[PDB]
Amino acid sequence: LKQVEIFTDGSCLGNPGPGGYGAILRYRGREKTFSAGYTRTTNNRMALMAAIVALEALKEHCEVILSTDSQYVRQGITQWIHNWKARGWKTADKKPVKNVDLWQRLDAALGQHQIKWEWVKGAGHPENERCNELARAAAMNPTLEDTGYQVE
Repeated sequence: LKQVEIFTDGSCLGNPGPGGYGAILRYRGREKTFSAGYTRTTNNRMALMAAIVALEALKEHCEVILSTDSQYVRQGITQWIHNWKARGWKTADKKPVKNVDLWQRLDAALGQHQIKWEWVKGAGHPENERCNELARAAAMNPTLEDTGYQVE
């Protein structure tokens, strides 16, 4: 029943390089912000983190409208994540899946709520733009290591 709105964005100075994520959780006008910067990561991983952090902050089952502009997240959600799960998370050749640590973590957070995904594109909402600013700000002041990132 509880309805919330989530906005997310990932940002990276390189590929790989210093990056950050920015997310906003809005409930009844009220707002909650999330951001963190990593010394060496990818925009894809940051895009996943933004959604993961905002979703895991929820303390009850909620109806969520999650807005993101990541094409990487879109494909996983609407296409890959399904096949992966039903195959112990394997690729075309029974191999491990890239960023499984985040995809599994995100997959879990999704099963916790009824998510309605809005795949935008700066639908450039002011919120997504603000998340980008939070992400970029974090990328410019990294404080953590992205241990889950497999170089290259």
